This record gives sequence, C-alpha cells and structure tokens, in this order.
Amino acid sequence: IVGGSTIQPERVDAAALRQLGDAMRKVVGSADPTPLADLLSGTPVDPDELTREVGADGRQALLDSGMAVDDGTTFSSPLRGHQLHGVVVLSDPDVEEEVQHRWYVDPLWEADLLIRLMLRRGGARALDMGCGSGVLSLVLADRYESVLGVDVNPRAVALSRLNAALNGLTNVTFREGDMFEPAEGRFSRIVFNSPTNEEGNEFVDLLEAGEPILETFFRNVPRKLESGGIVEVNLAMNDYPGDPFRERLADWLGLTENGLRVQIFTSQRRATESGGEWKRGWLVVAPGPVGLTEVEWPYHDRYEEDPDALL
Ligand SMILES: CN[C@@H]1[C@@H](O)[C@@H](O[C@@H]2[C@@H](O)[C@H](O[C@H]3O[C@H](CO)[C@@H](O)[C@H](O)[C@H]3N)[C@@H](N)C[C@H]2N)OC[C@]1(C)O
Ligand SMILES: Nc1ncnc2c1ncn2[C@@H]1O[C@H](CSCC[C@H](N)C(=O)O)[C@@H](O)[C@H]1O
Ligand SMILES: [Mg+2]
Repeated sequence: IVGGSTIQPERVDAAALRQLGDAMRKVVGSADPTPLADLLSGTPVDPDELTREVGADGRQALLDSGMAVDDGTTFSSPLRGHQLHGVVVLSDPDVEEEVQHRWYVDPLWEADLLIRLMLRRGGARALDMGCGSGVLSLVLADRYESVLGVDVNPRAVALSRLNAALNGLTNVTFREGDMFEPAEGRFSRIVFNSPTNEEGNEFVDLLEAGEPILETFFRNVPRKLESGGIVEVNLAMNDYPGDPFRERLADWLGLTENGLRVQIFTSQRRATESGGEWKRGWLVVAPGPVGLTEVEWPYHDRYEEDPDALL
C-alpha cells in the first residue's frame, strides 16, 4: 500500500523539474513549512496556495510526474522531501514493513550517516549499486565526472531519474537491472548501501535480500574496479562458530589473488542464537597493503551525539 505509486519524470520537461527543485531548496527541511513543504511532508494542501508557490506550470508538473495526486479538494503526495549535503531528495515515507509495497524505496534510513562516512575524494567514474532514491548518486555527482546508479526496482530507477532532474544534475545516469549486469566497464568508485539486515541467508525482499547478494557483489567487484579504485559498503554481517563473515569475504574477493586491501569498521554487534554474532558496519576497499583488517568504530553512537565526526 506504500511504495507502489507511479513515478514518471519522463512526462515533465527538465526545466520545469529544475524549477520545482529550486522551490524545494527554499523550504524543504526548514521550520514553519510553506505549502510545498507541507505537501512533501505528507500533509494535504490547498491547490491554490500550492499554485501561488510553484506557479500554474509547477502544479501540473507535480501531477504529471506523480509527485502529487489530485484529491479534488486537496493535493497530497505519496513521497517525502529531504534536503541534505547540497541535494534535495524525494523518497517513500518511513513506514512499517507490513505496509510496504514490493517496490517500496529506502526512506533514507541511513543515507545521511553513510554520506558522512564516505571518503571525500572525487574521481573519474562512480557506481551506486542499489541506488534506491538515488541519494548517494546525487552527492557523488558533485565530484565525479560521471555516476551510474543501478537498481533492480524499476520504481527506484524512475525516482532516481526524477531526483536527478529536480537537482538539475546532468552527469548522473540510472539503469534498471540485476546487480552488475547493466554496469559496463570499470569504475574508480563503487558504493553499496546493501539490502542486508536481520535476515541472515534468507531472501526476504529487495530491502532484506540475504547474504547471497553480498557474495555476488564481492565476487564480481574485482573485475569492475579500476586499479586504485575505492569500494564502500554498508552491510550487516553474520559470524557463525568456526565460520566468521570475514573469511567468506576474503574468499569472495580473492584477496590474495587480486591483491586487494579491505578494512571493516564494526559499529554494532550482538550475540546470536547460534552462539555466533551479528554485526553492522562499514567496509572499505582502498589501495594499500594486501589483506583484511577489522576495527571497532562506534559511528552510530558518535553520529547520534554529533554529526561532525565525518572522517
Ligand atoms: C539499504 N540498507 C538498509 C540498512 O541500512 C538497514 O536499515 C535499517 C532499517 O531497516 C531500520 O528500519 C526499521 O525501523 C524503522 C523505524 O522503527 C521502521 O519504520 C522500518 O520499516 C524498519 N525496517 C532502522 N531502524 C535501522 C536501519 N539500520 O537495514 C535495511 C536495509 C534496507 O537493508
Ligand atoms: N539484485 C539487485 N540488483 C540491483 N539492486 C538491488 C538488487 N537487490 C536489491 N537491490 C536494491 O538495493 C537497494 C538497497 S536500499 C539503498 C538505497 C540508497 N542507496 C540509499 O542509500 O538510500 C534497494 O533499492 C534494492 O531494490
Ligand atoms: Mg522488508
């Protein structure tokens, strides 16, 4: 029921979308919301006051793109607006798992934290695997010559395209497909906010896809990464007695065979039923001495006390 709305940025001229994006820049994320900020907060709004804020040509762009729905008396939006790290972003509202459509898009559960963890370097060509709303691609666009975002959710591809247009970003491309199959060539930068959490090995849905999605990602990383490239992954990791995640990870990447260096920064951990362990952390592949290192970095705790310990 949440996450199935039609999103059609192709039905709106890019100049009209850029203007809606500039209007969002003024009001989204600011106290004392205007009608447009009310609309993109999930509050029904009077179409006339909307029109006075975005014009008569913005109101129809809201409708043609799917950003807004005509209820007759009011306008309402299935999407919610954010402004962070120099971009405006629409995504689905944060709702419980039981009311999520199969094409529900990550409502930015961790995006703001992950952007602060990301290395601040730029480079030639970046890949956003599982791009969702497109948020990570939009931020990378400001320091990469081109960015490709990939998602198997076609609604996320459409939302990403819409968010790119709202921001007037022209060096970002999005493609529908399964993992690396639409990503041709090599990349200097690969980011993956992985759909893994509490499901262990089980595929539950596109947002909890099981460890096999990590195995496919890491097995194919070495042939997609430019030499000297950087990979950054948000992931949940399961250690089992006699079978720690890090050993499987070393096998998937071919650490020695491909000459790669990996660092795992573990932020949260808990004992599990098997006598093993669940962990959430941040994994970086970056040039340096071959092998694997794991360190404790409670960045969730630090984020909650002060978002400023970037890196
Ligand atoms: C893309 N990666 C992500 C990953 O970051 C990570 O996100 C979780 C996120 O699910 C958790 O939301 C959960 O609680 C919310 C509020 O109570 C509910 O409203 C959500 O419905 C519910 N799911 C969040 N509390 C803590 C995040 N760390 O697991 C999923 C992922 C899709 O795989
Ligand atoms: N086989 C697959 N290939 C490509 N993308 C996949 C996939 N399985 C799941 N995904 C996508 O992985 C994404 C994880 S959600 C992360 C969204 C975004 N990067 C953000 O940080 O908010 C989802 O959009 C999901 O549809
Ligand atoms: Mg789910």
